[PDB]
Amino acid sequence: HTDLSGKVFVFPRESVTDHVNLITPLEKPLQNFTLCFRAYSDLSRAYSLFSYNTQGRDNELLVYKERVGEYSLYIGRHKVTSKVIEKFPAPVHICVSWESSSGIAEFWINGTPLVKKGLRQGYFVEAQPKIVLGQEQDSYGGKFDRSQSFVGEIGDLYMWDSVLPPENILSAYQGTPLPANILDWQALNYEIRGYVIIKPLVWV
Amino acid sequence: HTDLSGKVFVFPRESVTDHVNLITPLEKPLQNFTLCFRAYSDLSRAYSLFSYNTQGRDNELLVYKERVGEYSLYIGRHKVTSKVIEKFPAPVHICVSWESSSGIAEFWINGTPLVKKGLRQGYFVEAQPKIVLGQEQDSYGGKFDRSQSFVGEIGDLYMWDSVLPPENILSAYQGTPLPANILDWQALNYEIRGYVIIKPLVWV
Amino acid sequence: HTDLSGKVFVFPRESVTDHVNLITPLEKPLQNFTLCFRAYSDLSRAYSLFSYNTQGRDNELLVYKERVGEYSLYIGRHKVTSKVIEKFPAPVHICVSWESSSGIAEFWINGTPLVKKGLRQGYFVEAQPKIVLGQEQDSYGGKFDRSQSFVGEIGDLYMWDSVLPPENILSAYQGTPLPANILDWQALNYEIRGYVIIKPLVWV
Amino acid sequence: HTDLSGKVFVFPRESVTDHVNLITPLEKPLQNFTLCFRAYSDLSRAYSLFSYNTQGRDNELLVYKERVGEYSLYIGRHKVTSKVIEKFPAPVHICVSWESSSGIAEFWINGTPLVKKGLRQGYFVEAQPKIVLGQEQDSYGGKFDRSQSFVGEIGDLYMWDSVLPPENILSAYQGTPLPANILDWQALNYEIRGYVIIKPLVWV
Amino acid sequence: HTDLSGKVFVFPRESVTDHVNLITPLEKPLQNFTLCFRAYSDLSRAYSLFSYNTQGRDNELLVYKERVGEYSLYIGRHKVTSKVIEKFPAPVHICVSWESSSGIAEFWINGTPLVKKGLRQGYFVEAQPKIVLGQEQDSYGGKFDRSQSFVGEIGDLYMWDSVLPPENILSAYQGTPLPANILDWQALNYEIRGYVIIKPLVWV
Ligand SMILES: [Ca+2]
Ligand SMILES: [Ca+2]
Ligand SMILES: [Ca+2]
Ligand SMILES: [Ca+2]
Ligand SMILES: [Ca+2]
Ligand SMILES: [Ca+2]
Ligand SMILES: [Ca+2]
Ligand SMILES: [Ca+2]
Ligand SMILES: [Ca+2]
Ligand SMILES: [Ca+2]
Repeated sequence: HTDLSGKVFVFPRESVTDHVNLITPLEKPLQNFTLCFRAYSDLSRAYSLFSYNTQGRDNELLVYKERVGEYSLYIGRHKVTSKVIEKFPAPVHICVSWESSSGIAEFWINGTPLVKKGLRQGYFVEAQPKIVLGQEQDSYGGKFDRSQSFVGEIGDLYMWDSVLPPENILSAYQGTPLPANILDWQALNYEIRGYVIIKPLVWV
Repeated sequence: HTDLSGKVFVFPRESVTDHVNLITPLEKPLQNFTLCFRAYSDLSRAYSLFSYNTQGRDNELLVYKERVGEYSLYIGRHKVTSKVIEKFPAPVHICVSWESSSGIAEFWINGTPLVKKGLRQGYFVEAQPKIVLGQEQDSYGGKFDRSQSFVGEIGDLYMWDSVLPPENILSAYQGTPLPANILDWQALNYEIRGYVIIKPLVWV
Repeated sequence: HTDLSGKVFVFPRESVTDHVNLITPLEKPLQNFTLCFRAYSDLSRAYSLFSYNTQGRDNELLVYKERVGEYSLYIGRHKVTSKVIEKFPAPVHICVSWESSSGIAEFWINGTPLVKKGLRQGYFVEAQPKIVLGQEQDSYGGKFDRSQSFVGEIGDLYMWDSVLPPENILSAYQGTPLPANILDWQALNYEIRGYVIIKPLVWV
Repeated sequence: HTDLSGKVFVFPRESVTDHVNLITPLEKPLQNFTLCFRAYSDLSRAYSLFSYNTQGRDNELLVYKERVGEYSLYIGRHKVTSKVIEKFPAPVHICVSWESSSGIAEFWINGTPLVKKGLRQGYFVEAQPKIVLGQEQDSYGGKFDRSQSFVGEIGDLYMWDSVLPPENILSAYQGTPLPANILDWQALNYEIRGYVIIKPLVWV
Repeated sequence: HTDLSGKVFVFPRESVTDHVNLITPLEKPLQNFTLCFRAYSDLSRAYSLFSYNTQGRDNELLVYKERVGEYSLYIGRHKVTSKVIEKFPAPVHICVSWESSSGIAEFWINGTPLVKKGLRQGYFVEAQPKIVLGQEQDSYGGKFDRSQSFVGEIGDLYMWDSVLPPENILSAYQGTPLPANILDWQALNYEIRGYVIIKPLVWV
């Protein structure tokens, strides 16, 4: 695993091939989680930010930007969306969390909580996933779609198997996240497939 | 007598079912009142904020958001509307007061007074009401309407039987409201029906 | 007379009836005046702010709002209009002076001078007026029109029989005006007709 | 030879008659010049700011406002235009210099240089002009067009027979211009024709 | 061999004729480079900023403005585009760098990094070029197109054969660039063709 501190992955072009696989030893179904990352894209169409599919299950966990000012979260093929005021183009810091017990999804955009939404109360996002950055999956590992691909830069990705309270979200936003135990930018196991480059993070 | 301070009700989805009943043994008609609460919603359509119906009387006392920037208050099926410059989406603090002798209705949005309007001078809003949050009543406890439903977060809801002066409006807005006698967020009696969750107030 | 310091007239609804008659023993024709007052309305339509008619003369002195950012002044049925940048809805402090010898009308809106316009050079606005607030006269004391009626709040109304220099405009603006001889909010003689209420001025 | 220090001219209404003739014993052709003045108008339509015609030559030197954010300069009937961000309505300080040898025209708006443009390299602006304020000339001293009329206030008009450095533009803008030798607000020879008043300058 | 510190090239008119040839004795092909300059123009149409052509190859290296907020880079006839929030009209400081090994193109507008794009990885941009300012070349030295001409001012043009780190971009934006070895505004070799004047830089 690699230390990607002060670095980002830049997907420099639109394609249906370019993507990087994120590898975690996830054995037990997710009950809770929080996923934070930074992104910088000047795409005005919709795209996938983070895809997570399991054997025979599409959009098990998907974080999707519909358009400017609105973000969607998919849990077990059901989705929820929340709006926010934001500049275009501009770098963005995103956290989203979800708990199975209340069904509540929480988005934070640049430190700022959006309205809470709920979906899939009492569900478990299954284990042994295929997580990819740069493309939206429609099979376990594949069936990409050029019109949902992400082109730009992603950095500082962390994923925890708990719902973080606001002070921890805020730490991540401001550059000091707690060590994450599902995905950690500072000890990341990834595969680059296609044309993606690691360049220093110069937009924060 | 449940102390909900630091907490909100979240209506996580749209429906004609989810709602909470606020219970108060109000037996004597209202001549004067002030009602304050916070809300957080990214609905663009019209929605009911606070629905107070009595036996055989619709919209006995209703706070309604028409659209961004525009609030309505119904007293005894009569309605007055006032505008304010507003950001969307954004959390809001709302007080409204009414007094029978003058008929004057006073809106205070995030500490700013809207233009006074007047209605129902000399009228007394009936007692023994059925107060619902999340849905808009068209009967005495029911006849809900999906497109007037409220999905978002409501907290810090206080109802007094007098018209509060500006400094007490400001105190409520600031987070130190005077104890209330009709409805008090710190000693509230309610019933949750459907899918509504109590979460901490993270957006203030 | 009555001291209205710290109070405002609330015209709480649209009507063809509610209005207030300002009384001044004005016996000499006016060659110079300035008129200052504060107003708070969320009306989008055109409205009359201050209507001054004499025997056989309509619109002898009319201060009229065409639309947001557009104020008009009528002198002996003649009219000029001047534009300002302004927010809607917002409280506004207005002064306007008019000089017979030059014909020049000055508007000051929240302390800012508008572009000077000119009308009726050498005219004298006739005495013994009927002055009304809340409605636009078409006769000597009446002939109101619902669609030019004022809904909202007026206060801190003063009228001088001279043209005030800028510094006396700013004083009025910041809350310490020169005692007026034609109309003074702190020594006012008025009749309320219809639904109009007096309330503390909570928005300045 | 009137000191108009602290005064402006105010064209209080739209007409085809009102104007001021500016008088100068300009008996040799211009190779370079700088023209500065302040203006306050709420006209949305196009309008002449400064009209300089010679015998048999229309639009010899004309400073024309096309619309908000767009100023034009005519030199010997050739036109050039530069844009700027500006508020409306609002007072503006304007300065335009032209240089025969290069053809370079520079606009400064409220101290801000616009993009330089070029016209009529090698040309000399003919002497013995008629210069009018308030109308646009199509003939030597006349043929005005009401839809090009200036309604508003002008003052602090100075004209030099050299191109001023930015230092001296900044100084003019700040209220201390260099003594001018074609046209000088503090030693101005003019004829008022029609309805134009002189009033103190209250908006800078 | 001229030192243009505090000076600028102004293209005052639209045409298909006026341009400046920059001469650089570039013998090797380029793998890395950085090109910075300031430009001030109020064209709303597309225009070429910097045109670099070689024997038989169109758009070997072209910086092109598509419309307000949109900048294009051509390397060997492939093209990438990146967007920024931008005021119009207003001066701008542009840097762009490109790296063969990764294909990564970096735009920096007013010291702010745009989203990275990638093109032509493994490619070497050809030497012995013909570089022109004001026009967009379509042959080696010529075939100019009036609707891509640049009319405005360009100054402080530096070209390095390395990829500058953000520190050196900023110091170049802030008025103290590193000495440049492919093009250097302080030791520039150029030819003027047509109407293009040299004047002091006043908009910085
Ligand atoms: Ca999918
Ligand atoms: Ca798909
Ligand atoms: Ca109802
Ligand atoms: Ca209903
Ligand atoms: Ca009338
Ligand atoms: Ca009328
Ligand atoms: Ca003409
Ligand atoms: Ca004309
Ligand atoms: Ca080309
Ligand atoms: Ca071309």
